[PDB]
Amino acid sequence: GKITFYEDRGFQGRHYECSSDHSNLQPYFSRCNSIRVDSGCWMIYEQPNFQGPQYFLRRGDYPDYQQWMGLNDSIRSCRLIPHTSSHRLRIYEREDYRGQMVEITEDCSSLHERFHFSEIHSFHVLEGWWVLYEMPNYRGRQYLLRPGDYRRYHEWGAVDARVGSLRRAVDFY
Repeated sequence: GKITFYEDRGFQGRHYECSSDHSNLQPYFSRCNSIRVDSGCWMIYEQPNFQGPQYFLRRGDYPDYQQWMGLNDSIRSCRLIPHTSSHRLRIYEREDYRGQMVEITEDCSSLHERFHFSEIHSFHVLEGWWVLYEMPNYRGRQYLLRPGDYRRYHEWGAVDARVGSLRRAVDFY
C-alpha cells in the first residue's frame, strides 16, 4: 500500500508519503486537504489511534476532503485495510442475529430495499473487511467492519442505528 497526504487542496504544499498504519500522523502534517492513493485500500480517521469519524479511500485522486466525504482537513491516523481471499457476511432483521437473514458476498447499494425485510439491526462478518455506510449509494457516516460479530450497532462504533449500504474493501493484485 502507498498513500500520500497533502496540506493544501489540489495536491499542493507539504506532503507525506505513507506505506503502513500510523496511529498518530500529527508529527507529519497539521492539516490534510488532498490525498492521492497509489495502492491499497485505506481507512483514515479524525483522531489518533483510529478513533473518531472514519473514511474509506481507494486508489486515485482526492483533490479535496469532500472527495472522501470528510468533515474537515483534520486527519490524525490511517489504516491500510488488510487483504483477504474472500468476503462473506450475514445481514439480520433483528439484533443478536434474530429475525430474517440473508448471506451476501457482494456490495449492496441499498440495505433497506434489496431484501425481503426492510429492518436491519445486526451483522455477522464471516470473511473479509467491509465498510458500512449510513446512507444508500455509499454515503453518510462510515464504519469499518473486520471479521467478527456485530450483534447490535454499538458493536460497530455507531451512536446511531442508521444504515444504508455495504461495500467490500478490495484492491487489485
